[PDB]
Amino acid sequence: ATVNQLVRKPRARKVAKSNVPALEACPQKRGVCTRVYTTTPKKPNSALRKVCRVRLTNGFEVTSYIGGEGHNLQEHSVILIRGGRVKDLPGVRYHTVRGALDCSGVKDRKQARSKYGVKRPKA
Amino acid sequence: ARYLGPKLKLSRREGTDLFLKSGVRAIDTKCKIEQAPGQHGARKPRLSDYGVQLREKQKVRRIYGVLERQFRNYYKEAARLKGNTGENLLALLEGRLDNVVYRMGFGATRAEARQLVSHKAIMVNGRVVNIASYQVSPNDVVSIREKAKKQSRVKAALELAEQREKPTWLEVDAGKMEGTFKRKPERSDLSADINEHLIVELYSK
Amino acid sequence: SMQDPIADMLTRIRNGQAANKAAVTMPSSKLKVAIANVLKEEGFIEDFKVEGDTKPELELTLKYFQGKAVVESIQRVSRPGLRIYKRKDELPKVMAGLGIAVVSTSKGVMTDRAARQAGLGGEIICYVA
Amino acid sequence: ELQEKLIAVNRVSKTVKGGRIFSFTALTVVGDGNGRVGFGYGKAREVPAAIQKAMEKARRNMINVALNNGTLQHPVKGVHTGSRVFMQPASEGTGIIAGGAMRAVLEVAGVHNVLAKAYGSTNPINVVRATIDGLENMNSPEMVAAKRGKSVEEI
Amino acid sequence: MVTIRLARHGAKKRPFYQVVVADSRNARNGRFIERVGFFNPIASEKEEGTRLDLDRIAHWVGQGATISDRVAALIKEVNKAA
Amino acid sequence: KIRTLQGRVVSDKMEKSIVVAIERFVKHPIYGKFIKRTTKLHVHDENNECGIGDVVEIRECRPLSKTKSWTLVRVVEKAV
RNA sequence: UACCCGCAGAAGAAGCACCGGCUAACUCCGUGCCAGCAGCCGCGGUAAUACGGAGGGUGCAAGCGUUAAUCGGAAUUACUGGGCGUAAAGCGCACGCAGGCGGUUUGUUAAGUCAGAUGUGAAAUCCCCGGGCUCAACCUGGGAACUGCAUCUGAUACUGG
RNA sequence: UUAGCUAGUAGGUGGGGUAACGGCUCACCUAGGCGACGAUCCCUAGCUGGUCUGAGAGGAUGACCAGCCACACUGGAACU
Ligand SMILES: [Mg+2]
Ligand SMILES: [Mg+2]
Ligand SMILES: [Mg+2]
Ligand SMILES: [Mg+2]
Ligand SMILES: [Mg+2]
Ligand SMILES: [Mg+2]
Ligand SMILES: [Mg+2]
Ligand SMILES: [Mg+2]
Ligand SMILES: [Mg+2]
Ligand SMILES: [Mg+2]
Ligand SMILES: [Mg+2]
Ligand SMILES: [Mg+2]
Ligand SMILES: [Mg+2]
Ligand SMILES: [Mg+2]
Ligand SMILES: [Mg+2]
Ligand SMILES: [Mg+2]
Ligand SMILES: [Mg+2]
Ligand SMILES: [Mg+2]
Ligand SMILES: [Mg+2]
Ligand SMILES: [Mg+2]
Ligand SMILES: [Mg+2]
Ligand SMILES: [Mg+2]
Ligand SMILES: [Mg+2]
Repeated sequence: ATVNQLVRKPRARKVAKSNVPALEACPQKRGVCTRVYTTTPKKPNSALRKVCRVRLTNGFEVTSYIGGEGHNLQEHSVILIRGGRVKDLPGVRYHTVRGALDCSGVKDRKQARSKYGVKRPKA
Repeated sequence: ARYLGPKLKLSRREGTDLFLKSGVRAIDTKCKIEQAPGQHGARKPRLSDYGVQLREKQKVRRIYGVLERQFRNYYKEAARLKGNTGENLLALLEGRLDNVVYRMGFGATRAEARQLVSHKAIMVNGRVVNIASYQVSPNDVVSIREKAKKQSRVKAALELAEQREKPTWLEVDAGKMEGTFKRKPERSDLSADINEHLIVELYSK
Repeated sequence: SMQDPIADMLTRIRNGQAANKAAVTMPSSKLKVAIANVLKEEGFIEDFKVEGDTKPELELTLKYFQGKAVVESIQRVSRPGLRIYKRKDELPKVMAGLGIAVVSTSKGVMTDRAARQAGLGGEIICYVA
Repeated sequence: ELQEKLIAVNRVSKTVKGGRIFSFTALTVVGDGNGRVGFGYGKAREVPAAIQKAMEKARRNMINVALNNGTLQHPVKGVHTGSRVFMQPASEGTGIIAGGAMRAVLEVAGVHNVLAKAYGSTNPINVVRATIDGLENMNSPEMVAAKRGKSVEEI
Repeated sequence: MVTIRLARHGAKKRPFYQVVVADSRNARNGRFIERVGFFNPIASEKEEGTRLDLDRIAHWVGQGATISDRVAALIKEVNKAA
Repeated sequence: KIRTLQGRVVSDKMEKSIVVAIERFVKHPIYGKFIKRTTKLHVHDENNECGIGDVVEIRECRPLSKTKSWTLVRVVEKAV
């Protein structure tokens, strides 16, 4: 409180701790698929959510979501990951970029295609 | 860069005539003017405070044929300028060449006037100006160039114009197809069911 | 201990005023007497006196209007723990000029208004409205 | 000619044997656009009964503020429970730049040009309470002159 | 040595020169000692286009500053204009 | 044109030198409190006439040693 | 090359995200705690405006979304501008060096503080009024600003000696 | 969650030395010099005009333009 006190010990803003450290302030990172599996989510939800463990080009190894309905990914699949947690999946803090590198687009999508790596259908 | 779709939809959504057609017709004989477009047009919007601000800004934009980026820049300039920002916004819009071309009656619509401009049919001070957003100044003389003078669009455009209220700040010679931007319009010259302060509110938050 | 007698002065005023007291009294000092002078001259108190020679007791006659205290706020600005000085072109004004700031200059204690008009800056002793 | 503005509607709930009883609250302000402002707060099982009870309260319980050509005399601070409030007389042309709760109060009041900001809890019922009192305690170049016993230039 | 010359500002295809006194070794658009005129080769010539503080130019020459071929021309041109 | 400093003698031990401390008040850049700051200067005292505690007037001159760029002008007050 | 004239024909030139609340935009069909969505709350077990398709609509537009990143809102490190009985926060208590602060009068000093003058504070940038490219971006004239530093000369109420 | 640091060290004399003042260097002499107003040690980093943000005070930052510095495969050296 005292002026004297601040003069001895200045106000010191807290440094923000990141939510996607594996990215190291990069917009995406590349990595190899270590395990490709499903996992169940947290109260109150229930499903078999597709996730993968991925060793990134910078050594970090993280779990990443594989959004969309259907995917053709396996071990040694080279994928691109981006920031973005999965809320009912604790530990999951990244998303896989559908339709980049070895990851295919979602099949048969018509709405929100660009978020699922899907070309515009000839029509 | 231009809105090219159906036009009366825009009027219908904003709840008013936006003069996007010549005016040869009662607008209610061309569309269901008092009902929004779509399956749920009859539905009433219990409309939020943000909503009324948005729609008012859309209304003005749709009147003048301006997309968001340019219109935002228009707000920025109105703000920077001295005097009331809301009124400055309307001065800037009303000083556009496509607009002035419309007000002198050379085009049936601002869309038509804009085409006149783009297609090198309009001169300012005997000099060809072909960009729609060219800011016109007091004492400027805008004219249909000689070769564009026999276009039947222009004659019809001047006829309709003669049937609209006649703008004070423009002196138009229909014979010569030239006209003079005498002065910037005051606020009082422009329609009173435009709520600029809402647009000003939308862009300050 | 009693390390700021001016805050003490401000406060004795403020509290007796809040307590609808007719007058307040405190150990005197030239600097208090210089401030009391400004208050009176600007009509925030009736009048004042100092009594005694060896242990001078200063007395301020407070002022009331609509069964209200004339002094609405009275606050210490500069203080022993943080001296505040301003230049002529930096002189604060209270309530957009409706109140006053008491300023101490090379030419003695006066209001922000006075010091402003006389091309001076000084230590900002207090605000009063 | 009185101007009235609905600031917030809210659902509260009361618990009994049978379960929860839901009701509504309404917070409003009426003003004369020329220096008079009242706020009201009503409760009712249905929203219309609540928005209506409040106007009724807002019409009486109304106070005067010493405006100055559509703007304030001097900067002012207001406080009530969680809400610290601050207002400034802006130059002409600016209009009212302020939060929703305050804007409604200032608009109906007739304060044409002001800079405002709410600190701490923006709880609408206490924000408006704090603004009204701020404007109300706001004194006038004439009353300070009266107070100080002098009609100098400052009058 | 010290030289009086044109530092080319303006934009692509629209040259605009700032006449400057400087140590000849510094880059053309780099460190200079004093600015002393400008030269618009693209001026409409309806109004101005070439302005030189001839008093300070001469002062610097008097102290041995050299002068560009192009500034030496401007000075003869401006001396002719008035 | 006689630029000068005033300070007091904190050390007089060295042969023909002295350490002088110049103290001043300074507004704190962030928190506004006025803080004491001190500047110690190695100064030349040919003849060693300056005693510790003395108050002395000094001036800036050319380098006299790795750390001396100041010399004594005169003593002001002494032996408090 | 800029720019100007001529020829052909609407001819070669529209996509992206969103529509449960925050937040502008709603319906049907499919699915049925699955498949899936999800910035935050939170959606999904038979009427789902929240999943996926469709029709309709909203917002942007040669871009539109997602991710990354700084500041903002955050008065959420609070100098301006916060707190510590019960919410995070009074050291279990006392003595006390350094340090911070210090009652009242006179004289003195003139470091702090205040005033003025002078020099400096590169240009560009920012801002103001103009000028030039068809407009704008852009380029450019002049100004104002650089809220700072330093020297000298004063003022002496307050702080320091 | 670094409290003590320092023998060319701090100063003096004299010789040498540089374009020039100087422990720059050498001999001799004195025993100093720095440090809680943060020395020493450890981590990080080119500095500025300015840039972005913010009503402001601040916060963050130092591509592009301009000024200063430093470097030229790594460590060292001088010659012209
Ligand atoms: Mg564009
Ligand atoms: Mg809060
Ligand atoms: Mg809605
Ligand atoms: Mg979605
Ligand atoms: Mg269904
Ligand atoms: Mg972000
Ligand atoms: Mg902050
Ligand atoms: Mg708190
Ligand atoms: Mg108790
Ligand atoms: Mg506790
Ligand atoms: Mg205790
Ligand atoms: Mg004297
Ligand atoms: Mg121009
Ligand atoms: Mg310029
Ligand atoms: Mg200039
Ligand atoms: Mg500059
Ligand atoms: Mg004294
Ligand atoms: Mg020697
Ligand atoms: Mg480095
Ligand atoms: Mg380069
Ligand atoms: Mg490059
Ligand atoms: Mg550079
Ligand atoms: Mg080397």
